[PDB]
Amino acid sequence: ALLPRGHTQGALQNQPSLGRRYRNLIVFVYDGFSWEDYAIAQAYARRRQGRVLALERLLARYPNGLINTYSLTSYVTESSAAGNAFSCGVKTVNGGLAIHADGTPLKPFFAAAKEAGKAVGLVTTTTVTHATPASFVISNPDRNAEERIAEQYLEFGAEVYLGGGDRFFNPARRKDGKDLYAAFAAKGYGVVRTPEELVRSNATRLLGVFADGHVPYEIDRRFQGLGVPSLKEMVQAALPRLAAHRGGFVLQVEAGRIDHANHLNDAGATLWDVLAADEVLELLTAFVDRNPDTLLIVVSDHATGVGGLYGAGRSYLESSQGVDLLEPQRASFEHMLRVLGQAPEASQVKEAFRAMKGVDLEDAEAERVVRAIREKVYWPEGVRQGVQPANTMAWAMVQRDAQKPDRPNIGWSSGQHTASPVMLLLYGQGLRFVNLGLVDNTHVFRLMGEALGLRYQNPVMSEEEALEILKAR
Amino acid sequence: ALLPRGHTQGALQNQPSLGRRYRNLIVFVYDGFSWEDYAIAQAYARRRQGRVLALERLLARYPNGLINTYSLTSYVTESSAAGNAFSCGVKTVNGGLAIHADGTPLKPFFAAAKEAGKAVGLVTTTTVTHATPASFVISNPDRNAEERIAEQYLEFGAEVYLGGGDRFFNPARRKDGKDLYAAFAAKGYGVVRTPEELVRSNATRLLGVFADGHVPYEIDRRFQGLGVPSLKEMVQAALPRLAAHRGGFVLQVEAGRIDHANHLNDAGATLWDVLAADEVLELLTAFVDRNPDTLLIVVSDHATGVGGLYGAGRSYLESSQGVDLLEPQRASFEHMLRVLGQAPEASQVKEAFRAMKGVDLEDAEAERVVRAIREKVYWPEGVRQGVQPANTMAWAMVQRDAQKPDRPNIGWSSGQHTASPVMLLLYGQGLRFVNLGLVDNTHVFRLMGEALGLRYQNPVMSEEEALEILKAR
Ligand SMILES: [Mg+2]
Ligand SMILES: [Mg+2]
Ligand SMILES: [Zn+2]
Ligand SMILES: [Zn+2]
Ligand SMILES: [Zn+2]
Ligand SMILES: [Zn+2]
Repeated sequence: ALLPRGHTQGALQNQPSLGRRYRNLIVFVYDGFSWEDYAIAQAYARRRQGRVLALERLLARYPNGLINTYSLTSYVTESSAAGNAFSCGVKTVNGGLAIHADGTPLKPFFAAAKEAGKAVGLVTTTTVTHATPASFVISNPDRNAEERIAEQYLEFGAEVYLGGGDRFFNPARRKDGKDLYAAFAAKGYGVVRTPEELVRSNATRLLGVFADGHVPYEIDRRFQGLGVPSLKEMVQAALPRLAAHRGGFVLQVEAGRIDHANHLNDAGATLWDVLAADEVLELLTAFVDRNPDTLLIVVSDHATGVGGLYGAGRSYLESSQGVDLLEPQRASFEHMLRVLGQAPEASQVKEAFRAMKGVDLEDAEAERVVRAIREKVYWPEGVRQGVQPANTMAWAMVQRDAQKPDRPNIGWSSGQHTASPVMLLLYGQGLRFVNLGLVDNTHVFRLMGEALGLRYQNPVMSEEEALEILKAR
Repeated sequence: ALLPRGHTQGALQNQPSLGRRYRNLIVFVYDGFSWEDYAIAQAYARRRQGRVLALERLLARYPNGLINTYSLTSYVTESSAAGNAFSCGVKTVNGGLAIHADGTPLKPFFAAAKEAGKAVGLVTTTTVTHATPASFVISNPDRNAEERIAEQYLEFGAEVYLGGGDRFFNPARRKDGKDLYAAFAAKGYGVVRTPEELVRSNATRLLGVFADGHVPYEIDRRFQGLGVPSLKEMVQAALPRLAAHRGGFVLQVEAGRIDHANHLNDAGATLWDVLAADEVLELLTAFVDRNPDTLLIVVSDHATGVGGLYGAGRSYLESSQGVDLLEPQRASFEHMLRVLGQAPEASQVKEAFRAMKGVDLEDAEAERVVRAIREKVYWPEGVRQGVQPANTMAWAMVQRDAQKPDRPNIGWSSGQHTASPVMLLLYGQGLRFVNLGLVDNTHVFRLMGEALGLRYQNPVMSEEEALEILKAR
């Protein structure tokens, strides 16, 4: 009940300074992004697109390090506690937004920024009310109360909100039947619901909601013709609006479905959301190049999966085949499941894998998929592989040819988040002497506060205090 | 033949300088060590041992970054090409030691160091002739020809060789029946085969070989009472011998069985070899603190597995249980398989898991192990989980209680190496301004050459050339 021997030299006390001040702050969260994902996308860009990934160029030149992602009582965080660490500077229990397990509210960073006259933008491929954007602006004991969070967004009044989640705004979907779109319009927001409307809009403040739930994966947008915006298209609309504001601005961009694809154990969906993020990176760095008063932070909130390209063949000499084998993919497991519906036949499964993964399943493999979808019978199991039926789908298309991968030699530790430290990267003018090393995720809060002159403190709870509360729940 | 678009900004062209010069050099390789391994050990030290891992303290303070580990024709390397990148500064085809795929020999760095008058030590928990040490000193087209490597070690003449591999020196074990211990003794080497002999010896130069193959895992040494040295004990014998040499010294220390544990999918065995490495780290950094003419490089050669502590329980709130569930473990899967012999009964499998992993196997789980050991029937399969029967043993003790882990909630992407970039850390005097970022693993060669003023070059082979050669095999 006091600190481990050596605490004065641990990662928590590693609090490196920027040594620079800024007027604008962009925070680009790669949700669920692991170093295995990085390696696959890095290789894919070079080998299959003959290009160097923009993220590789940044990690090869600009200050970067590592964050610990553990939450207050668990060595594996989820998104609200991770976002809270960023936005509030303190460890919380998994589950609440800018709040402690006892209900103590915290003040998150973009709320502080708005109070200081910065415009605020939230842009994501998740529901716009999801944990990562929401943890930066509002407090709520239940991350999943997104119908209420949408109301909190209206009252908070950020200049730009872009993402998914029509189910939380549309009077025909909300449980209370309220037309929140109308209420945003009454406060002067331009409301947009398609890519076309988004780009055409000349409204200064924007609410854009482009899907019932999360925005589709890049792989599905790209190859299945879905009329939804890319993350890039959403940033292109937000950035000039925020930049026009006299008092400066803060923006969160979230590549929020990297996490989701990693949950499915779908390496091809992960890759395309990482590649979609890379296009955004190019946009954001070009903006910072033109705007040296602006700091860009690129950070993963935790690892998920993790989905590693693994050694294949004699002396692992065939390991790169798994990268090639991603290029034929044309849809995610999520879209496949949608296509297949609730009572697919083995023959239909087999065709879906052929058409959308480039995979020729054996009878017994397609049958496993049928059982998982129809009878909730999972293979090999459903605890370590806790996301179903997608994880059974991944195992159904496992590599069989040990001499040379016939299907991607990418495996998965789990269908859940992992405890690995993950990427933290700074892109800005004058940071050459910043040495990050391994810091705590709460240090992202300190960096944001230093950059903008918005350092303040939020209350702390000890691990033992939190465990007692959790015992009593 | 042409380089990818953006190659001038890639990680290969990130070649940061030490800006300091040294007399001695210690290279500490964590073989197969991933960021998931790191998170588990970091958590175990704090939560179960009440202390901050020395490696945590180092990453929280001294310059560290990442290395890309891919080899010349594969995005997943093995240990010989990884070592060559370090010791020779060029990419090679997996399998050869300090040699290209067409038989072109390369000059590895410790050979250059000896030519320049440095004493040389190799200390490892693998067989002393294994790829990571051997790649720093000798050339050989086949990393597996360790009987010949042992002969090459005789002419190389390193001041200290310590590790496993009696099968490669013992006249009763070598195919050619030749008594290499006698040959090393003839050259003035003290020969030691046990920890007591090692500590008692006053020989200036040392050959110490402590097991028939690899040295036992730390967990087995520690709890099964085996009479073999720890990595620390081996380093304690080597370091003062090397430090006495007037011309300075180079030393490789290898925590070489982190890799093997991750291959097994045995998280408890991985933990204890990481912790054993951590004790050595404390020893090496104290040596550097007293000898500022000495640089310490700490580096993983690639990730293996990988074995991630994953989200378990409601809101992942029970995920730290897996860390706790490691403390009752008392042996590795390798030691357990030794005990179980070739025709175990389920009841004996069930007893081994109880006594050595603290796991209560169901009847069906115990039977899967028997079938794996006796019939080479593997579950769930044997390709993604390519290390058997150990990977089946891991799956036999998978977590079953989804509300709160009853066995460690640690999962594995595979039984093989992965593509993920890994740790590179510098511990020395005067490096506060070194910003590493993501570099190629071949940069370790440039760092060693800079450190000692021994820069030279080895010939490069192109990926196209290499692929041609491999075709024609
Ligand atoms: Mg998120
Ligand atoms: Mg090794
Ligand atoms: Zn997340
Ligand atoms: Zn998640
Ligand atoms: Zn290795
Ligand atoms: Zn290995």
